[PDB]
Order: sequence, then structure tokens, then C-alpha cells
Amino acid sequence: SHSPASGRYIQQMLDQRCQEIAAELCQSGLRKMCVPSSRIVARNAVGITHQNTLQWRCFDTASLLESNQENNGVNCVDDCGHTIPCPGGVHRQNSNHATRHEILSKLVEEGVQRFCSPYQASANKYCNDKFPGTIARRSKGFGNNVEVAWRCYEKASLLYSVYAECASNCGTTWYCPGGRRGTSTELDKRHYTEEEGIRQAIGSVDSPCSEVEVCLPKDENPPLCLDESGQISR
Ligand SMILES: [Cl-]
Ligand SMILES: [Cl-]
Repeated sequence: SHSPASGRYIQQMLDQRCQEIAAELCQSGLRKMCVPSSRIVARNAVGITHQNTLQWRCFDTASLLESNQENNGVNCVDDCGHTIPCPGGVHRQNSNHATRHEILSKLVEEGVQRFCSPYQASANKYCNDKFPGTIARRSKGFGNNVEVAWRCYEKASLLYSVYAECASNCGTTWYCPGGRRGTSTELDKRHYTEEEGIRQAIGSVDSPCSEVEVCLPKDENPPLCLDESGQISR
């Protein structure tokens, strides 16, 4: 019934916030922002010409390109607050968007506290300490679509639509958006396999449960800590 997988709760909150922002702007007279909520998503991306940094912005999906080149791909966010390539690209002349970097950043920060597994956080911190900008997944490498290993992946090499293994809030198997296909493109090379280091980072996290409790993971912190059953007479 319920899957061991990220609910993408941060991204969901950002999209709803962006839908509210577009509606406010519509009420201020900004005609192009008067749209149903299905047209509005939050993406972290470049904007129009000269808007060349990654910022959180509210986009009208009817203005996004189906594909992107270098530079102009859009990014979504995992539940540990990392931005990862999502389908689509910014039309640099024609984009219909509203940049809202402060409020959306604040919502990401708040959402990280709720939704980010401390075991995943540890793995991500290891990777970023060692290789700035990278995050941890147990996923595919270059030119091999079967084998998985814990690696520090450059975020631009991940696909938000592809789920890959990450650490649950009990340090158990979970799956998160931002994965590899194991294909053989240049981007498929952009990672550092670190089995021992990531595993050590994961193993170093203190359990939220006592040693007389069983940790059952959840998609939001904290996990369930159930009293382990006794050596009962059955
Ligand atoms: Cl996630
Ligand atoms: Cl803002």
C-alpha cells in the first residue's frame, strides 16, 4: 500500500506556494499569471536573458521548453533540499515566470528539518565535504545499467524522474528522486564511488530509537520506534 520512497514533500510545498504567488500576481494585474494551478510549478533554474544564476522561480509550464541545452535545464528539489535536473528547459526570451528565491529557499530549509533522513543527511555531508556540490545515492555508474554502489554524484548528472536508493530515517533501504540510468553519456561519468566512506557516514548516525525499540522508517521525521516484543510465552 505505501512505498519505501520519498513523497517529494518539499517540492510539493514549493509548487503550492508558487500557485498562490501566481494567483496573487494575477490579482495585481499581471495577466500572464492568471492560470489554473496545473500550469504552475516551482523550479530552480536560470531565468530570461541576464538571469544567469540558479534561483527558485515560479514557472508557467506552458512556457517551458520540452528539452534543454547546457545552462538552461530546470531543477526540482529532493527532501534533503538538494536541487536535481527535472524535465524541461527555460526559454531564455519567452519564459513566463516569477523569481521568488527568498520565500522558496525558506520553505526548502523548513522542509529539510521535517523530511530529510538524518542518515541520508550524513551521507550527503560526507560527499559534499569531499566533493563539493555532490550528493549520495546508491545507483548506477557509467555504461552499466545494472550495478549499483554508493557514490558521490554531481547533481547535474542525476535525473529527478529516476528514483534511486537512499538511506531511510532508520538507516534502511529507501528510494529517492535523483537517480542514474547507467547510460554512456558524458554526464554519466560525473560521480565518485565511495562505498566505504558513505557506509561509514551512514553507520555513524545515532539511532532515533533506544536499543530496546525497533525503528520503522517513515517519509517524515521521526520514524516509529516500537518497543521490541519480549521473550513472551508464545
Ligand atoms: Cl528525497
Ligand atoms: Cl521571495
